[PDB]
Formats: sequence, structure tokens, C-alpha cells
Amino acid sequence: AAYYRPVEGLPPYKLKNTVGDYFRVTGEILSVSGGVYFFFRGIQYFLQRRPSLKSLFVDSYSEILFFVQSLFMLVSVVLYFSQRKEYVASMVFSLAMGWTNMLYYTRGFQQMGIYAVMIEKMILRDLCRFMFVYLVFLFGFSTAVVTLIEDGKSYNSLYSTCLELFKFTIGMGDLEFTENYDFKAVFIILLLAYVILTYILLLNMLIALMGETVNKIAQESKNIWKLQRAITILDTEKSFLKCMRKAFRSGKLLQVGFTPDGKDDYRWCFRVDEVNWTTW
Amino acid sequence: YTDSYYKGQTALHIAIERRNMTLVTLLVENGADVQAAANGDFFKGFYFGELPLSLAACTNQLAIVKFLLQNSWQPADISARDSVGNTVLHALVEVADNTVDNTKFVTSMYNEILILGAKLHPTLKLEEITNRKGLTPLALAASSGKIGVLAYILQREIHEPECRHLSRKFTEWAYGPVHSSLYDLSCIDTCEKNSVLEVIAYSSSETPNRHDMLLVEPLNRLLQDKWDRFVKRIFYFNFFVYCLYMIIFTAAAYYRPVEGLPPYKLKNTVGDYFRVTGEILSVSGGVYFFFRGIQYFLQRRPSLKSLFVDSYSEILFFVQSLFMLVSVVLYFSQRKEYVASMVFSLAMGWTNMLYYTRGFQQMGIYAVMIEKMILRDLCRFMFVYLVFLFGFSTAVVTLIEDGKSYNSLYSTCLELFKFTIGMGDLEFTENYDFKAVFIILLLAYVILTYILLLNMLIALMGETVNKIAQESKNIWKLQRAITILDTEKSFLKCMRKAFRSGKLLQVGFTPDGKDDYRWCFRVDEVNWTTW
Amino acid sequence: PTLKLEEITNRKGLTPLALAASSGKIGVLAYILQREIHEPECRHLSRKFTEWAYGPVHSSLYDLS
Ligand SMILES: CCCCCCCCCCCCC(=O)O[C@@H](COC(=O)CCC)COP(=O)(O)O[C@H]1[C@H](O)[C@@H](O)[C@@H](O)[C@@H](O)[C@@H]1O
Ligand SMILES: CCCCCCCCCCCCC(=O)O[C@@H](COC(=O)CCC)COP(=O)(O)O[C@H]1[C@H](O)[C@@H](O)[C@@H](O)[C@@H](O)[C@@H]1O
Ligand SMILES: CCCCCCCCCCCCC(=O)O[C@H](COC(=O)CCCCCC)COP(=O)(O)OCCN
Ligand SMILES: CCCCCCCCCCCCC(=O)O[C@H](COC(=O)CCCCCC)COP(=O)(O)OCCN
Ligand code: NA
Repeated sequence: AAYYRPVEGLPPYKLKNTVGDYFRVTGEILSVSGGVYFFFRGIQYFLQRRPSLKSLFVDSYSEILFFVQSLFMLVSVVLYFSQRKEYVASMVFSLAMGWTNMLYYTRGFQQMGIYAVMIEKMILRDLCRFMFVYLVFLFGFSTAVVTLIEDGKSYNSLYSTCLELFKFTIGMGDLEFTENYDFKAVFIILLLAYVILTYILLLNMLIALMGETVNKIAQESKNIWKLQRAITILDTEKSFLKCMRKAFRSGKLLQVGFTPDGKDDYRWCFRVDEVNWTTW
Repeated sequence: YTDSYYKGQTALHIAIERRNMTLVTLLVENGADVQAAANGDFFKGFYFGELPLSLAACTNQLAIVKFLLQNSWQPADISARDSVGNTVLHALVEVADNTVDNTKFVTSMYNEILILGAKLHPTLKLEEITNRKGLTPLALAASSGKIGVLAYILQREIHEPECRHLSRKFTEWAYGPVHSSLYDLSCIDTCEKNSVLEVIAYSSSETPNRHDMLLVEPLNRLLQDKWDRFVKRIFYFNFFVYCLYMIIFTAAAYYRPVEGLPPYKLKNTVGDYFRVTGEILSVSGGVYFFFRGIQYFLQRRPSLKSLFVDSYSEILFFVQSLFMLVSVVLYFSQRKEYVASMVFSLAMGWTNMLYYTRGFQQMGIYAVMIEKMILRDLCRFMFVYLVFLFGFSTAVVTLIEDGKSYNSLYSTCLELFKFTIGMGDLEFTENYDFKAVFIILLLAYVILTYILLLNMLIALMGETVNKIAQESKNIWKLQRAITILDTEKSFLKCMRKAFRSGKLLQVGFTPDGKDDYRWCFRVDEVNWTTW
Repeated sequence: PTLKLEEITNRKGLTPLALAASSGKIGVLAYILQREIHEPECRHLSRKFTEWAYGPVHSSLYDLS
């Protein structure tokens, strides 16, 4: 629905009497419906759990991400009926977030779920520290370079210089992106120092620190995945969707026979079988 | 008991299971049938071989085993076979689980029962008896991955007369530091039904210890001996022939004619004669690998899951040949799309050179590590990466709006993929409104994929390679073992080089006066203690 | 014998098992959930119970109220 959005101006767009547009508007309605669903699901989570406003930012990442996706969808609806093309700006963000939120469902598969947990850990530790230091270096050297740059007889904008210096990180730095300066030695020394500090040192250091992190979160990631699947199980059981009663266990088994009283005692037990070849 | 869950259970079975020696002796003395098999669904639960003697053996009740085997009233038939043909030794193999304590118990009980069987029936070849599947206890231990009892059996040594003939490991001589051991290789290299090497190598990939069973001393030394003897040269010759095949295929494909509508009329010129000869040889090799893949499928009968969790090289060579044959069909169908098939075969053919990295330990272990990386780390990475790539490509191409050639999902996916290879433009289009949205999307994509996910792939590869050294070595050894067995089965000249150091006289004589030749393998060792 | 001591809740509505789970007392939690007693007139207090023992095979019942 988003791919085939009409490109005329000023929404809302009058529905045309053609098959493709009927499919398009049906897809848009379903998209907004799902956005509303996730919006109210996020509200239900917030109300039923009452997060402490710190548990939101150390926990419950998936609920926040789905809720923010739905918020972008609803802002897109508001802008769409407000006659603003900026609805597209919201919609694509929701779309992007939606696909990344697909990784939520990597739980339920042990290897992919543990992998997604490791991605979470990498983002919160290694990418956080790296991005702080990297943005400090990037902004500092970008300010130095754009100060050195002197336009006239484009660059000399902090945004353009920051973008050019960022291109070094992705292996696309020109290293001669401008000549509009005096003191070419100063320009190249600044760029080389930036490259050595960020590209050669800091990015390879990020790789090394991610190796150190993954070496020591195997069991932690497995336990967190098990906890995530446990939350999935409890939420599915709580919802249960058709008045089903499959939550029960092996039955009212007569475990100990009787209490000290004459009453016979039924416990609702779960049976676990085991084998032991010593201590007969 | 007549109920299907406990069908066939008797008082003797209960007395043995309860470990009541006195009740067992009284029941046997009172006429309890020692051959009364228990066939309940529970006794399949816990399996012990559907016999009270096998029940006593499986519960570590040695006294009851001895009594039931050689009581004065009614001895139990040691060769008795259950509903599946299993004997007491098959039952002992089946209850093994390769743990330390269970392995010790199974080893002790197996040794004692075999010695007692020899003493009571010196003429009985107890271990030669197969079950209904056709497996001896050794073949069952190999088939089921019972590495503990397997290692015990293959290295079994006994030091008393009239029972040392049961052993398979025998000390030929002891000088001072130097000792010489002879391992019995009967039904290890050839058995005429199924050998231990055939069982281990051609296992169904669900066997627990298929990679580890070849580390048992005689099997490892045997496979190395076979490699050094005659298989190394044959394998290197096959590698050379495959190199010639792929060089000829590369030359023939490189110099393909560029006119339209194949087939191409042969010109009476030297270069075209060489070209068409190369094409004929390429198609011949394709047919060869096609029929070899069919032969593998028929001779193994893969379970339609073992094709895709194991035996990747056979699949790859077969698919290469399939591309070659599709290329032939399109060539004679007057379609230029044959080139599309041919290059794929060509590409696959060269990657199939990695198959021949086995036979070189470092390169073979490296290729095994490549396999593991592809199946674990590249698989997980590619799933997450493709999710991110498709999501951000859809967002970007939705944002892109042509006006006055991007705005195609393929082009945007390609541009976003270029970031992975260090060639991302980051300003590949201006055909949008909301430049902040475009650049924010691209920066988020770059941070998630290039900076985070790809470096994370490097880190996960580091963890994986750290934790698969021994597994990779064992898998390479298994691959070379499969190579050895296939070369032995083919053998190419009616040769008989698979045999061991001769019909050596290991223990001299059985309990009878007949001398016993065992086809032994000699292993020399040096020890500075236990002189 | 008539008192269900562990069913008593505190002011927060938590039983000792719920309190052990809530406060992260994994040790006492693991003890309680796997608690087994092997005498009459006290095995009713247990939660882990051995339903049967054959030879190598044993079957346990975990009370999960
Ligand atoms: C414009 C476009 C932007 C795209 C941005 C996209 C970011 C990545 C998207 C990843 C989506 C996966 C997901 O859905 O969220 C994951 C990862 O989250 C993040 O790392 C976001 C970083 C910000 C965790 O979700 P979860 O709710 O399971 O949190 C865990 C609890 O379950 C558990 O009980 C434990 O308490 C545990 O300590 C908790 O963590
Ligand atoms: C268009 C262009 C496409 C190019 C694609 C090219 C891919 C790489 C080509 C690599 C070729 C090497 C090879 O020939 O295959 C290798 C690697 O296979 C792969 O990784 C394919 C991934 C898909 C393994 O071969 P093998 O049959 O020995 O399998 C092992 C058993 O032997 C053993 O008993 C064990 O059970 C073990 O668990 C088994 O694995
Ligand atoms: C880690 C990556 C680093 C990338 C560097 C970005 C930060 C630099 C500082 C931003 C300054 C905002 C700005 O002033 O830039 C705006 C351009 O708008 C934008 O495109 C903002 C994008 C938002 C960035 C999201 C983070 C007007 O300057 P202009 O020189 O482009 O005007 C040309 C119009 N004829
Ligand atoms: C991991 C890397 C990711 C790369 C992204 C590729 C996948 C994007 C989705 C494919 C869409 C198919 C398509 O629609 O693309 C076809 C082009 O055909 C192809 O070239 C398909 C290549 C097959 C890709 C193999 C996977 C017509 O679109 P066009 O814009 O090129 O038409 C131009 C004609 N004037
Ligand atoms: Na580059």
C-alpha cells in the first residue's frame, strides 16, 4: 500500500473506480487497522503492567517499539487527512520500524532468538559507547574542517562536512572532497588524524569490543531469550483468544494419597521422567 | 500379565527388577520359566531385551545374571533372541548412553557375560549373532553411536588362557620400552554384511557420536594407514582429473561462439575442433557427475532430510551436473539461455574444488570451518540483514518520488546493498521531498547494518571459530574416512589393498585345538612405566 | 496439621514462594519448588514427589499449584 501510494498533491486522494485503487485503499485500511491494534495493545500493556517509567528504558523494548510504530502510523493518518504530504515522512518511518519489529518474532526460534538478544546487547553496550566517542570525534573534526574551509572564488556547511567525514566510516571518504581552503597541509593532517582515530582505531576497536562482548553473553543471552519466550507464553495463555483451557497439566494426580487428615489430596502435578544409573 | 502395557511380565521379571536375590532363586527353583519374554509396550518405559537374563544384565545385578545363566534348575539360553532379534549383548549395547557410570557398568557386565558364555559354550560365537536388522553387538554399538561400549569392544584385552581368544587387542610382544599390539580387524574393514567403518561413515547423521567414533585408536590408525597406502594417490589423481576437467570446461565456455541461435555449426578450423572437443569433455564430465549422484542416492537411500542436513558435496556436484545438462538441453533447443545455465555450472564447478581440500589437513579443516560459518553465522546474519535491507529499501523507495531512474524496489535494494560492500553513495538520489527523512533512514540503515550487524558478524565468526576447533577436525577426519571407503568400494583395478598386516596368529589357539588367524593390525607403542 | 502455613500472604499479598520469586531469592525458590520429604505425616508438605521407581527409570511429580 505504501509502495503504490499516489503521487498527486494534497491528500486525501479521491478513490478511482479501478481495481488497483480498490486494492490500494483496502491495503491502506488494513494498515491503519493494524496500527490502531498495536496502539491499543501498547496502551493495554502500559495499563496492565503500570511500568515505573524506568522499566520502560531498561526493559519492555519491544512493546515500546511496536507502540512507536503505531504512533507513526496514526500521525501518518492525521497528516493524511490534514492535507499534508508530510504523512509520507511518518509512514515510511512506521514502515521501516515495522520491518525491524519483525525481529521480535525471532523469539520462538532458539538460534535466531538468542541472536536477536545478542543484537540488543550489542546496541545497548558497544554501539552506545562507540557512538558517543565516534560522534565526539566526528563533530570535532567536522567543525575544525568546516572552519578551515573557506568558500568563494559546495561546502563550508557543517552538515556537508559532517556528511563527508561520515563517509570515511562507510569506506567512501574522498580525502580530497574540497580545495576551498588555505593551508592544504592543515586540511590533510586533520583528515588523516580523523581517519586514524575513527576508521583505523575506533571502528576496528568496535569490532574487537563486540568480540569481547559476544564471548561473555552466551548464557546471559540464552537466559534472556528463555525469559522472552516465557513472557510470550504467559501473554498467549492470558489472552487465550477462544475461551480455551489448555493451560492445565497432567491432571488431578493423587500424589501423596492423603494429608494427615483423612482427605485425599490432589495436587495438579507435572510429570518429569529421568534416568539414573548410580545410587540404586 | 496379559494387558498390552505389561504383556508378558512374570513373577521372575518382578523379582529381578526389585533386586531380590532370594525371591529370584526361589522362583527359579519353583519352576519359573527363564525364557518367558516380556512383550508389554512399557518394556520397549524401559527396554532391556524382553528376557530375565537381559533384565538382570541391564540392571547391574551380576549375581542374578550368573544364577540365571548357570543355575542347577534351568539355565537361561545365552543366545536367546527377543522380538527384534536382540540378544543379551544387543540389550547391553542398547541401554548404553555414553555416560561415565553407565559406560563402566555396561563394560563390566558385557565382559563378564561374554566370558561366562565362552566358558559354558566354547563352540558358540556369541558376538557373531545378528539381530533382525542384521547388526552384531559391535555393529549396533557403531550404528547407534554407543562410543563407550564401541571403544571397549575394539580395545578389549584379556589376560588369561582359554578366554584371551575373546579379546581383540592382544600384546604381540614386550621388549623394554617397546611394546607391540595387534588389533583384531574382523568386520572393521570388511564384514560382507556391514563393517564398523561403513556403519560409522554412512550413518544417517542422527547418530550422537558419528564424528567422535573414528577417534577410537584402531579406527584412526587404520584410516591413516589406508590413506597413506593407496588412497592418497588415487585421491590426488582424482583431484588432478577434476582440475583438468574444470580447466577444459573453463576454456570451452570462455571461447563460446557469440553468434545467435545455437547449435553452432562446426567450422573446419583447429580452434573450433579444440573448442568442440572441450565441449564434449565438459558434457561428458557433467553426465559422469549426474550418474554418480544418482548412484549415491540409490546406494544410500537418503531419508529426504539427510540430503539437506548432511552430504552437501554430493548435492553440490549433482546440481552442477544438473546445470550442465540443462545447458545441453537449452543448447540443442535453440535458446541462448543455455549460457545462463553453463556459467552457473562453471561457477559451481570451481567452488566444488573446495571438496578436494580434504586430504590436506589444514585446508580440509579450513573448508569444514567455511561450511560451519555458512550454516550458522551467515545464515543468521543473512536473515536479519535481509529483513533490515528489505525494510529500509521499501521505506526509501516509498519516500522516493520521481518528478521533473530510481523509484524501483530493485534499484533501491541494490543501492542499500552497496553500503554493505563499502560502496554506498549516501546521496544516490535527490528525487524526494523531506531530505531529512531520506538521510535519517539511510543513516539508521547504515548504523544497523554496516556498523552494528556486519561487525557483529565478524564477532560471531570469532566466537564460532573459537568453539569449533575439535569439531572441525573430527568432521574433516570423517570426510576423509568417507573418501577412503568410497575409494575402497570403487577400487578401479580389482585390487585388494584394503587388507591388514596378514593372517597373523594372534592368540595361537582357541579353547579347541584349532589355530586362529585374525587379520590383525599392528600398532607399536613406547612406554616407560609398567615394564 | 490443619494450618496451611505457606498459604498465608503478607501485606503485599505475597506468599513466601511468591515473595521468593518477586525478590529474586533464587536459592530458596529452587529449594521450595524442588522440595521433597521421605517420611509419612510430612511428605504432604513436599512439592516434588517420586511417583514410581523401576530400575534406571524414575518418575517425579512436581506440584505446580
Ligand atoms: C527509523 C527506523 C528506526 C529503526 C530502529 C530499530 C532498532 C532495532 C529493532 C529491534 C527490534 C527487536 C525488538 O522487538 O526488541 C528487542 C530489542 O530491543 C532493542 O534493542 C531496541 C534498542 C533501541 C528487545 O525486545 P524486548 O521487549 O523483549 O526486551 C527484553 C525483554 O523482553 C526481556 O524481558 C528482558 O527484560 C530484556 O532485558 C529486555 O531487553
Ligand atoms: C551460483 C554459485 C553458487 C556457489 C555456492 C557454493 C557454496 C560453497 C561451496 C563449497 C563446496 C565444498 C563441498 O563440497 O561441500 C562441503 C561444504 O558444503 C556446504 O557448506 C554447502 C553449503 C550450502 C561439505 O561437503 P560434505 O558432503 O562432506 O558434508 C559433510 C559430510 O561429509 C560429513 O559427513 C558431515 O556429516 C558434515 O556435517 C557434512 O556437512
Ligand atoms: C552519524 C551521521 C552524521 C551525519 C551528519 C548530520 C549532523 C550534522 C548537523 C546537522 C545540521 C542541520 C542542517 O542545518 O542541515 C540542513 C539539511 O537538512 C538535513 O538534511 C538534516 C538531516 C538530519 C540529520 C540526522 C542526524 C540544512 O543545511 P543544508 O546545508 O543542507 O542546506 C542546504 C539547502 N539548500
Ligand atoms: C542480497 C542482495 C540484495 C539485492 C536486491 C535484489 C532483490 C530485490 C527484489 C527483486 C525485484 C525483481 C525485479 O523486479 O527486478 C527486475 C530486474 O531483474 C533482476 O535483476 C533480478 C535480480 C535477481 C536478484 C537475486 C536475489 C525488474 O526490475 P527492473 O527495475 O530492473 O526493470 C528494468 C527493466 N528496464
Ligand atoms: Na569504498
